[PDB]
Amino acid sequence: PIETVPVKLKPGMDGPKVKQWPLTEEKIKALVEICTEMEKEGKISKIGPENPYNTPVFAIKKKDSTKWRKLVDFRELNKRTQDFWEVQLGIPHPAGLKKKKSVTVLDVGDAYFSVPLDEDFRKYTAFTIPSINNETPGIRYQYNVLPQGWKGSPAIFQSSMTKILEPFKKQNPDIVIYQYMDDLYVGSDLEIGQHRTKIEELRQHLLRWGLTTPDKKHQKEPPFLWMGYELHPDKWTVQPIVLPEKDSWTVNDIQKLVGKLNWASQIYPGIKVRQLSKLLRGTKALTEVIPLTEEAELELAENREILKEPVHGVYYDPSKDLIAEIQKQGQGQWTYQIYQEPFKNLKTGKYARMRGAHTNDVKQLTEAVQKITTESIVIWGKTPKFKLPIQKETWETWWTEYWQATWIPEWEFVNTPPLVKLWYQLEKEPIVGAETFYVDGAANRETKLGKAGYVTNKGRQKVVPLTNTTNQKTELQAIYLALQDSGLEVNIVTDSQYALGIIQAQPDKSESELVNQIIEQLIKKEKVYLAWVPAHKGIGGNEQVDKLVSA
Amino acid sequence: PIETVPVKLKPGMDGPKVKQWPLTEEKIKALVEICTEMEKEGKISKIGPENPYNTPVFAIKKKDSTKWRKLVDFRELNKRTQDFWEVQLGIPHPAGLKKKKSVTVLDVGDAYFSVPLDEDFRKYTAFTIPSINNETPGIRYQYNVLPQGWKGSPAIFQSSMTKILEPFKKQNPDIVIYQYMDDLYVGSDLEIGQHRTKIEELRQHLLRWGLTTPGYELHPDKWTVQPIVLPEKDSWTVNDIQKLVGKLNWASQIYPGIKVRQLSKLLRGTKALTEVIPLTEEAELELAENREILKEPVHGVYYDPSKDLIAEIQKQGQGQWTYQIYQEPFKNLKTGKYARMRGAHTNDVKQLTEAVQKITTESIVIWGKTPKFKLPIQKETWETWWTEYWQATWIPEWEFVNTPPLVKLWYQ
DNA sequence: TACCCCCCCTTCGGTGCTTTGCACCGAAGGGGGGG
Ligand SMILES: OC[C@H]1O[C@@](CO)(O[C@H]2O[C@H](CO)[C@@H](O)[C@H](O)[C@H]2O)[C@@H](O)[C@@H]1O
Ligand SMILES: [Mg+2]
Ligand SMILES: [Mg+2]
Ligand SMILES: [Mg+2]
Repeated sequence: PIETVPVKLKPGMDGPKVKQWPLTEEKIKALVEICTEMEKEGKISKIGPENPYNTPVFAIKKKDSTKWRKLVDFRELNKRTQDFWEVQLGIPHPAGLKKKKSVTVLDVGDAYFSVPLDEDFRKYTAFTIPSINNETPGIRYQYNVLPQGWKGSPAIFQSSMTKILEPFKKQNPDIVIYQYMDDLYVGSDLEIGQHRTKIEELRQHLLRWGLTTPDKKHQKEPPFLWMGYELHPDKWTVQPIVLPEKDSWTVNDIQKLVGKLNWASQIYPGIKVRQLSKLLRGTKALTEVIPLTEEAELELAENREILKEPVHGVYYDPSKDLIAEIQKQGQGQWTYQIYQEPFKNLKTGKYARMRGAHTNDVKQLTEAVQKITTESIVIWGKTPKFKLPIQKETWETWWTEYWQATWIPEWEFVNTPPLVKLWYQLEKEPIVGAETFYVDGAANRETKLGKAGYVTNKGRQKVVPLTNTTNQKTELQAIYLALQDSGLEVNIVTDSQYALGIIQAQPDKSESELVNQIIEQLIKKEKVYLAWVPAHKGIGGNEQVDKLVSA
Repeated sequence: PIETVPVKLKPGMDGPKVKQWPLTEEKIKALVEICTEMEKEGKISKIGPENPYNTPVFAIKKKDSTKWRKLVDFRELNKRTQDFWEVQLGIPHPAGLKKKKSVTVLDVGDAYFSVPLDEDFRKYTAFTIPSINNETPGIRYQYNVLPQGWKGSPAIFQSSMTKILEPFKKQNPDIVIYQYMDDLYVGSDLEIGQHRTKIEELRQHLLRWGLTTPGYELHPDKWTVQPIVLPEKDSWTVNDIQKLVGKLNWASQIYPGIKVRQLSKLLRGTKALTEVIPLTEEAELELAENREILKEPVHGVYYDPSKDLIAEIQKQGQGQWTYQIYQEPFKNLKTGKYARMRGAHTNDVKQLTEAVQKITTESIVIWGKTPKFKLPIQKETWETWWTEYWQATWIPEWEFVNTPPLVKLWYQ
C-alpha cells in the first residue's frame, strides 16, 4: 500500500471523450488477453455506463521480448490534465560511478501497474476494449494504477519510488543505489556474501511496498547491461553501435547516422559530424535522397575507423584531479577527453556549434571550455583542470583587449597542434606614415544598386559600382577596397558602426564570403588602424567620400 | 503558533516554474546538510511532483564568511508578488541613509524563520535539490515559514521588526535603520569606534528577541561620481580631433550645449590621421566652453520612485570598470568607475560579479531599489561562472549586451 | 498514431540595434540514447 498522489485537471475542464481506433485482429487477441488478467489483481475495474469517457488504446510488443505493451493514447486527456514538475533532472553517466567491489542491477516487473493512481482521479482513465468482431461491445475500464501513455505517469512513479527507498538508504548509508525509473543499480564495498544479503533485504523492502523484482530482469554477473552500456568491474563501454550500410542515403539515413555518431562520441574519441550534417541543411522531404560529398564520404570513412577498434572508459576516483584536454579538428569542430590517469579516459565528447555569423577559434574554444565545465559539474560535481592548445600569451592578449568579459578556469598550455591563435591585431594608435583611407559606401533601397569607394590624403581615390547589394554590404566593401589598394600599413577611417563591430572582434571565420575576404587581407597586412567618425558631421575625408558614393 | 498573513500573486499570473541548474559537490552537500536541519526544525517539508512550481536553489559564502549560506533565486517569484511588497506593506526609504558617515549591513534573515507563512502560498516556494551524476531524482521541498530572500518576507516581518527596533530607535534617536529583504542597514555619523559599538548593542538587542547574526562596513559619504572628461593635449592630431568630435557628438545627447562646428572646421581637408593640427582661436574657445558644460549637472535628472533603475557596465581594461545608473536614457542619476576589485588582471567574471554587487549595494543605499543590469558579457559565459563569486543574499535582474566601444565616452 | 528526461543539428520567427538589414537566441522538429 503506497500513499496515493493527489491529481487534478486544468481548472474548468472535463475528462476525455474520444472514440477508439480500429485495432488489428492480431493485436486485439493479445490485447484482450492482457486486460482480463489485470482485473484479477485489482489493477483494472469494470465500470457501468455511469462513466462517460473514452480514450483510444493500442499495443506494440516489448523490445527484446515476446509480450505486448498496453499503451493508452491520452493525448486529449494530457491537454486537460494539470501540469507537473518532473523530478528526472537528467541521465546518469557511467563515468560518474565510483568503483564498487560488488554490483547488482535489478528491474521492477510491471513498474507503473504497482503504483495505485489517485482515487478521485481514477474515473478519467476510461477506455473500452475491442473484440474479434464489432458485435460484442467490450468492457469499459478505469485504471487503478499509473497507465502507460499518461503525462503524469513518469513523474508520479519516480517520486513515489524515492519515498520507498528513503528508509533503506538511511538504514544502509554505504549502499549506492542509482535510481532511474524502475531500473536500480546497487553497488557496495561489502563482501559479496554480505552484498547479496543486503540485496535481498532491499528486494524484500521493495516487496514490503508491493514492488516485484523478477529474477529474469535481475543480473548477478558482469557485464551488466545498464542505460545502454556494459559495466565491467573496472571498465565500461556502450552497447555496440550499428552504422547503416545503405548504398543510397536519404535524409532519414543521414539523420540516423548523425544521431548514432553523436551517441558514439561520448567514448569513441574524435567523431566528426560537420560534413555529414551539411547535407542535412535545407532539404524538404525526409524521403529525398541526396548524394554524399567527397568531404562527407571521407568523414564517414574515418568515423568508421574509430568505431572499428573497441574503446572503453574508466571510473571516477574522487581523490585524484579531473583533467580535460581539447584538440582542434578544423571547420569549427572540437573534441575533448576527460581523464584522471593519463591515456585512461573517463569519457570523451565534442563541441561543434557554430554560434554567430562571424567568430574566431578563441571564442569557440572558450565555448568548448564552458560546455565541458557544465558537463563535468553535472557528472562529478566539480570543474576539471584544463589542457588547452592555445599559448598562454595568445589568451592573455585576447581576454584583456576584448571588450566583453571572458575567462577560462585553471588551465595549462599543451603543445598539441593545430594551435589556437589570433590571426591579426588592430593597432590601438594611428600609424605614422601609413596612408589614410577614408572609406564609405551607399546603396539605393529600391534599385539595390550601390557604390563603394575611398579618398586618401595622398590623393588616391576609387569608386566601384555594385549590383544587388545593401547599405551594410557597401560599407564592408569600401573597407575591402581600402585593404586591397593599400600597402602593408594602413589607417582606415569609416563611419560604419556595423562593419567596425565585426572587424574589431577579430574574427577568423565568417558566413559572409565578403568578410572572409576582408579577413584574408587583414592577415596579410602588417599594421591596420581602424577609426570611427560619425556620419554627416562635416569631418575631413569622410564628407568627401560620402559625396562620391552617394551620387 | 502565530497568525499567517494571506498573500496572493499579481492578478492573472501563475507561479514560478524555473528549472534547477547543476550544482557543484561542495554546494549540494551544503544544501543537503542545511535542508536536513531545516526540516527537523519544521522550516521546510518534503513535497512531490503534484506541485507544478519551482525555483532554483544554491549556496554561497559571504565575504570572509567560511560558512555556507543557502540562497534561493526568488527573482521569478518576487516579480509575481509585486503588488505585495509595494501596495500595502512596503517600507519607506530614508533619504538620509546615503548621507551617514558609516553604514553597516547585517544578515537578519534568520529571524524570518520565526513567522509562519500562509498555507495557500507555500505551494509557490517549491525548490528541488539535484544529485551528483543524477544518482537520485529531484528531492523537492517547500517553505512553511518566511523564506530567506523572498521580497514578501521583510514586509510581513516589518510589524514584528519595528517593535524590536523601537527600544533602540528611542535609545539612539538619530541613527538611521533601513531594511532591504534579508539585510539590515544601520548608519551613524558617529566615529568608527562608537559606530561599531552600537552595532554590537543592536546585535544583543536582537538576541533577546531571538535572532543571530552570522557585518559589512560601508561609507556612503566617501562614494564618488565619474563625470565625462575631455583630454588635455599640447598638440592635436587629426585622429585626436576625430575621436574628440565623435565623443562630443555622443555626449551631446546628454548635455545639449555641446558644440562641434569650430572643431569640425579643423578637419575639413583630407588629412593623414597622425598630422598635427594647431587649434584655432575659436576651436580653443569651443573646447573650453564644452569642458565647462560637462562640469555642470544634467538638467532635469531626478529620481522617480515608480520607475525601475537600469545600470550599464563597461569593461575598460586594466581592471577598470565604469557604470551608469539611470531610469530614462541619457538622464543619468549616477555615473561611476571601479578599479582593482577582487580578480583584477586575472579574472573578468569575478570582477564583473563584484561590480554588480557594489552597484546594487549603492542603489539600495541611495534609492532602496536594485537596478536591472546590462552586463557586457555573453550569456553562456556568465551563467557558467557567476555563482562561484556571488557573495550577497539578493540577486538583481540582468540582461546580456554586446556593445563594441566605438567611442570611449566614460573612461579616457 | 502514448508518456517523461538528457544530448546534437537544423530551421524559423521573435527581438533589438548593427536598422528596415543584419545578428542573435530560443523554440521546435529531425535524429541518437534511457526507462
Ligand atoms: O529564466 C530564464 C533564464 O534566465 C535565468 C538566468 O538568466 O533567469 C533568471 O534571471 C532572469 C533575468 O534576471 C530573471 O528574469 C528570472 O526570473 C530568473 O529566473 C535562468 O533562470 C533561465 O535559464
Ligand atoms: Mg520493468
Ligand atoms: Mg526498466
Ligand atoms: Mg555614408
